[PDB]
Amino acid sequence: IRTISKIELSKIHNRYNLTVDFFNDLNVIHGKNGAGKSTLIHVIANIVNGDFIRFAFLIFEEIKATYSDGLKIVIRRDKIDEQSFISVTLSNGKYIKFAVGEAMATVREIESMLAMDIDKFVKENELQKVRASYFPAFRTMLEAWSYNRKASAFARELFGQFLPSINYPSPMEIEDRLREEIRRAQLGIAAYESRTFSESFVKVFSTGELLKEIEGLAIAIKNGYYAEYSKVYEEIRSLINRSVSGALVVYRDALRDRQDYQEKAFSEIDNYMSSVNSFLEDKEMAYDFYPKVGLKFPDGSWSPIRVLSSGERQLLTMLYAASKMAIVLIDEPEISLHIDWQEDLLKRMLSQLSGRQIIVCTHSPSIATGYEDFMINISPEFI
Amino acid sequence: IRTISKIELSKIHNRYNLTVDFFNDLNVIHGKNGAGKSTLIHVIANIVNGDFIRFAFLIFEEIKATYSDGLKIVIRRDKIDEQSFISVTLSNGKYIKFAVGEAMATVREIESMLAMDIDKFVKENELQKVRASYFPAFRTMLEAWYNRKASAFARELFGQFLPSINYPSPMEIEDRLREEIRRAQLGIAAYESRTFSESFVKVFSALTGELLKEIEGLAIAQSKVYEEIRSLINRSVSGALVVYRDALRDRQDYQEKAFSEIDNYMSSVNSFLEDKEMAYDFDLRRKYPKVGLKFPDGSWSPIRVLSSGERQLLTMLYAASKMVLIDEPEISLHIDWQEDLLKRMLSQLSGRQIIVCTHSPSIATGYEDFMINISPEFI
Amino acid sequence: SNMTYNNVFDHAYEMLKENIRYDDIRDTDDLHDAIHMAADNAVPHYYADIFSVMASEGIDLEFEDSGLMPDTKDVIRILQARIYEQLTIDLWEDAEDLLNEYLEEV
Ligand SMILES: Nc1ncnc2c1ncn2[C@@H]1O[C@H](COP(=O)(O)OP(=O)(O)OP(=O)(O)O)[C@@H](O)[C@H]1O
Ligand SMILES: Nc1ncnc2c1ncn2[C@@H]1O[C@H](COP(=O)(O)OP(=O)(O)OP(=O)(O)O)[C@@H](O)[C@H]1O
Repeated sequence: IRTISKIELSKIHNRYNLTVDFFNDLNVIHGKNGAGKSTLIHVIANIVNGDFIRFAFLIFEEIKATYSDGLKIVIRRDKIDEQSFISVTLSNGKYIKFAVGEAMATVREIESMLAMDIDKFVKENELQKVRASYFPAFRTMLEAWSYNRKASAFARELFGQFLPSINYPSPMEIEDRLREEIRRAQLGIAAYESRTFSESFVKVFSTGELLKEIEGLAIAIKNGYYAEYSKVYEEIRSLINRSVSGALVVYRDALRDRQDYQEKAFSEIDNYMSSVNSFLEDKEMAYDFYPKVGLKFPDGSWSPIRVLSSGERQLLTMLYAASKMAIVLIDEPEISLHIDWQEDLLKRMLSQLSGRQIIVCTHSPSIATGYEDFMINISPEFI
Repeated sequence: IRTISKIELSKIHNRYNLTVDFFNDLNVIHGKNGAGKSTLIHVIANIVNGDFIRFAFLIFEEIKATYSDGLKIVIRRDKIDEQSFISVTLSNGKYIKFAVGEAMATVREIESMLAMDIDKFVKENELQKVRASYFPAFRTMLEAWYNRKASAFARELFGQFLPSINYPSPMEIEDRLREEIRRAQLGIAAYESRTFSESFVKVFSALTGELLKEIEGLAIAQSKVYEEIRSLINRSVSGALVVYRDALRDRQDYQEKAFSEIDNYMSSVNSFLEDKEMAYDFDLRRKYPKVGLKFPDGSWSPIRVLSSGERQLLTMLYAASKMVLIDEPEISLHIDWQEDLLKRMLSQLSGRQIIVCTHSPSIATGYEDFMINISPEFI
Repeated sequence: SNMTYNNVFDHAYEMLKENIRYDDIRDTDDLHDAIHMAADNAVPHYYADIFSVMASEGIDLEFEDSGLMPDTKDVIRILQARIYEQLTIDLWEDAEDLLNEYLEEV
């Protein structure tokens, strides 16, 4: 759809300029500390998500960014009559101008009409069609503050008000979310079982291989929320252990559809568990049973999710928000990861994220391996 | 069943002595006001149902209670050191004693050691085997304000000797009936899916034209899978058809049995009422139950249009099914209703000791051998 | 196809508006009983329609009021009571603006 390509930064923080040519695919920005990596991500997130009010808290001159479809947003900051006046000029000629002190008053107020004006502007011009998700580099703090909404306020307090909105899970919130997903999946399986019984009763009213197939289907954990239906299926298996093929066709189809809906309702949780357990060595993450999500050692012991190290916590927070996803802006994915996981994390997340623009910023080049043709070295232009 | 056989009150209120022999059922006490009929009902309700602490608020000399099996309870109020002590001495059992002022302080605390002592005494002696229900003579006051504040409200203006008041008012039995109709509707609705789940297993376990004709006749709607089954029936395998017929017949029988509990009460009320039928209907749009009157013109009206007479019948026919001391059932009643009230209630309350106290002898027609005339022998 | 929580809440909203229009509730005191009258008729009662509603988003699976949950082992009645509690909680947000719209109606 629309992918940022040419982004030009003029005199950001009143000290340096920058010009970045992006691709629609993965972009591995490699630079040492001080190259303005995370200011480029804050600028891109505030431009794409439509939070132009945050641009009142940055001291710049001209921030013009061109998308892939030709559309270009130019943000200008001027000082007229000792008042900082900032204008968002589009390529259609419709430009919204607003005062920095008015924006500051608005921000303090929320903790309105100006924000409504910005919202109306971006809405009528469709400037928020494609959203951007920001994976912050300070995501270890999000565990300490336990998506929540006060975390954005705290991070703006200790980072400045230019920071975009933060919606990133913590290694304690993912546990709760997974428990909810398991319970809801059970409820959906029970709903499908009740609907299957209601349709089957009227349907069944209306060949040893069929009996064979029925025995194989009923021989096989992942059970519905209603225990009476589990007793029904166990009674079916016992009757299997203990012409008329028209009813048997409906019975076989009901059992096959029961197993298929059981596998379909657990698709996301099994995909996330497989993606996590591909990384882990001598340790496995599972949800074996009240639902309970934890870690299963190969010795058979069961331990909670507190016991994971820093790298495993980073993989849990990173692979979960990648699944629940647009443009993904990842800041520093190499925190507390050794070389073997750094050489494969980008490949695993690209398996998770397909058809979306990926912009990552790294200090170690071990993230950039396997996709080394997409590296964009960055050097600020000091003035 | 330890029914009350004989109650002997000696110098009750320091005024009179009374000795009444009771039958096993239908004790119809007839006497004019001023003879302590209520005083006797409150004594029985404070003996049979436990709660001996109410005897601390009563002035008496000696109270002896005899059950049917032979258990004797003797209660005395004796003062020695200017403080009255209640002595509850059971037959062939332990006796408990307590200070009157201590019990008054325990009751005023509620505005628990003695309460625990009384509970231990009545539990280790098993004094709460049979519970007697009390129907007060001031049920219009209960209509004015089941309810738990009503006991304290009535004890405020009738003294603390008054027993626990558990009696349903009108506009409360409407809520009880609406809740019961809704719960029975939910029971039928859950039994539909339970029948589906059970019949799935039973048809899988199972593997004449008269049976098919019976299944086609038994098809009805109360979702619409039975309509499709009837359509297929209109257009070896005997066992599954037998299972189908049994499931449909059991569904119909449960449909009748769910509403039988309220239809009995509706027939009991509509036996008395004339030119008005009390019934329930479900709305065409929202399917919510309405409970109220149904005039022969087809007009509907709330249960507030009912007269005091009909309201006494509502409060007395209800709480008789939900199961005995009835005080003054002749209040605001027609002479024919006074004649027929005991005959209607004896079918629904059979098997328990029914003590009634009436001022009008019209209540005791047809049961004149049970009419025990009370007489207070003033000291 | 399936019944979600939002369809049940819309049905409860329509029933509460109808109750306000018919019974002429003027203040919050009558609406305190009208909200229960509207809520207890919007709970599903056919098993399938209860599990499908509980499996949808917007409604949690725990009782904030432990006393509202009945003390019984029937799971489906527990879920119906949970639906009723969540319906009352969500209708208390819209009760004020429904009262204001009724006041502006006359
Ligand atoms: N609020 C600010 N005001 C003024 N100058 C700033 C401000 N924030 C950053 N800078 C300057 O811009 C430079 C770029 O730092 P920035 O915050 O963009 O991250 P970075 O050093 O590239 O690292 P990382 O991407 O890991 O956060 C800083 O070294 C500093 O000189
Ligand atoms: N708390 C009390 N203290 C002293 N005397 C009382 C007390 N309660 C009732 N009495 C006396 O008991 C006698 C009858 O009281 P009670 O109201 O029980 O009898 P009743 O006329 O048969 O009642 P009812 O017809 O309402 O059943 C009267 O002489 C009355 O003064």
